[PDB]
Amino acid sequence: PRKGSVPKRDVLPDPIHNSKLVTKLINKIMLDGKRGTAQRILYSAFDLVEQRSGRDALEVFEEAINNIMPVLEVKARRVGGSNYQVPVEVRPERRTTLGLRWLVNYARLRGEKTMEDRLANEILDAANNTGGAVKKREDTHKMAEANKAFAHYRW
Amino acid sequence: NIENGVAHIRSTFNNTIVTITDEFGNALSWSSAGALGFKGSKKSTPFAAQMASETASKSAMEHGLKTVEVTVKGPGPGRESAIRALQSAGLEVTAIRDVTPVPHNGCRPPKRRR
RNA sequence: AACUUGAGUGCAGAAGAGGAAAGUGGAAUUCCAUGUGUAGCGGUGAAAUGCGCAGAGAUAUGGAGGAACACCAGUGGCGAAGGCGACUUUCUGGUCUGUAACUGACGCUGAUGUGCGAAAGCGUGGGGAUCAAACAGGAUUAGAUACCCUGGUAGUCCACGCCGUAAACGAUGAGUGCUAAGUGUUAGGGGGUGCCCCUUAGUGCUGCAGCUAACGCAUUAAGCACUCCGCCUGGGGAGUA
RNA sequence: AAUGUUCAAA
RNA sequence: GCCCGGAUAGCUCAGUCGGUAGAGCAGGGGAUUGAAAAUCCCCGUGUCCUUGGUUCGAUUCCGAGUCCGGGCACC
RNA sequence: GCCCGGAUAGCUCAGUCGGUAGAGCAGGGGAUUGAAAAUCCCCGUGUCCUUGGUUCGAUUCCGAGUCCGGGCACCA
Ligand SMILES: [Mg+2]
Ligand SMILES: [Mg+2]
Ligand SMILES: [Mg+2]
Ligand SMILES: [Mg+2]
Ligand SMILES: [Mg+2]
Ligand SMILES: [Mg+2]
Repeated sequence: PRKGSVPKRDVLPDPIHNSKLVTKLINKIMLDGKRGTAQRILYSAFDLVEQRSGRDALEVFEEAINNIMPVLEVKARRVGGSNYQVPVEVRPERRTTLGLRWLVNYARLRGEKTMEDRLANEILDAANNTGGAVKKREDTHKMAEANKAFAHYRW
Repeated sequence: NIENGVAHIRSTFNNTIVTITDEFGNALSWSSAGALGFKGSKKSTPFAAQMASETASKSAMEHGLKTVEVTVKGPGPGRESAIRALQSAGLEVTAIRDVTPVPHNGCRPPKRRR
């Protein structure tokens, strides 16, 4: 949109967990319009955290997003008559929305033969490090943080 | 080796050189972008200057002098980020000099690029 | 026969990178000498060929050698044109202003000849620092004999002697008179109060009248008149036999 | 500061 | 009349020292994109020159053999 | 017939003085961008030549061993 700033206006309340930031990852596991099979699986994948981890999934959950939380972006920009990359630090509204995809994309990759148990091994083993998806955020975390380049670029 | 130094830097478009010495010209520890692994035209960034003045300046280890008194050879893109970042090793810059060799129409230059 | 306005000679002053011949100096590039030092410099879109521990590039001093003279410098000046720009001396041409003392038309243009004539090229010499055809090596593309990079011979430099061409271009021959005005600038000369207006000579812009196919030229004419010489007559074939 | 060729017949 | 080199995808070369066949140019079919050329995939058939013998087995070692390149060439 | 050097990611080298394995070229997957080449991330398997012994422990010290590079080579 060359015209500026389409409004956001999205709402996300929740029944029991009392968190806006938990009804987001119900809105990404839900494929094919079936909200009627999401929280039946999601809340049966959080009540099995305390039977697998040491604690309730609430105080593990902000840690689980906190360690997976991506820092730096590399949005390529052909500067001034050249062509190579530039590091951009993400504005804080965008970064959780970039962040939550790595739970679900690797939820469909861990061959535990039960999706409400295969997916929940990345909230366990996410507050604790070296999980499944932390490898990508450390792979791209050093993408241009160590590879610092022309950092006076606009976009 | 005792507490003195004049700073000789140059910065062409390739491999901005920093070399700090005493009142004579004796070579404490030279430093470049080339000792660091910058080859693909990151030989000259201000970030290449950011690890230029550091690794020569901090590599004193015999003098650690009182001032630096920079002499700026090489008109190029790595000038002032090698003199601000020279202070980051704690050496108290207090007077700068700019010496680039200006001819008086001596020898005819090489031809124009295309 | 005479006269003086055309052109000359005298007098005062005024400028100027006009030329030719010696001499002096500074910045810079490169290559030798030695200090300190060690892992790369240099290179492009990106990279390599090339140089490097046997001691590089960056830097300190010193030496040698050649080329050109940053700042002033500017629609600035000078020459017929090409062109000429560090500084001093020796020789020497040309033009401008004012002045009226002479000479009394001595002038204009030029067919053939006679001379000057950038840059490359050639002959016999010297000189060789940077550049730099041919060529050599590395990338680029399908191939690249090219544009890019690292080197490098002629040449580029001076004296003597040829060659005699160019977009040698305001693409506008030379000379002399005449027709609105503004506006900068350079070298003078008079008038009035570091300042204000009179004219001469060049040199930039904007502009009526007029010509012009139109763009535009317009007191430095492509306007209005005269005098003499050079040249064209559709394009290719061809500035060739 | 690019690496990019061509378009059968009026 | 004499000694060697060998006939190795349709083109050019490779190992081819008896169990042990490779590349690149070409061809075809997709993709590209206004249309060709480039450019990128995916493919195949080789011939191991005629023929016999030492042959567990010869593209491979002998020679009954065709063709051509290297020296022959003498008083 | 004799003395040494050793077989160290698929390629090349490094320490490898008994507790103590590294680089770069290659490969794969992302990004780039009309498409390749560049270019930038993120990765892995090494082999410490066959084998025994001094072995708390040998890539590491001996030698039963294969291969190749440096000298052998004398007046048979
Ligand atoms: Mg708008
Ligand atoms: Mg000559
Ligand atoms: Mg060249
Ligand atoms: Mg001219
Ligand atoms: Mg004119
Ligand atoms: Mg004709």
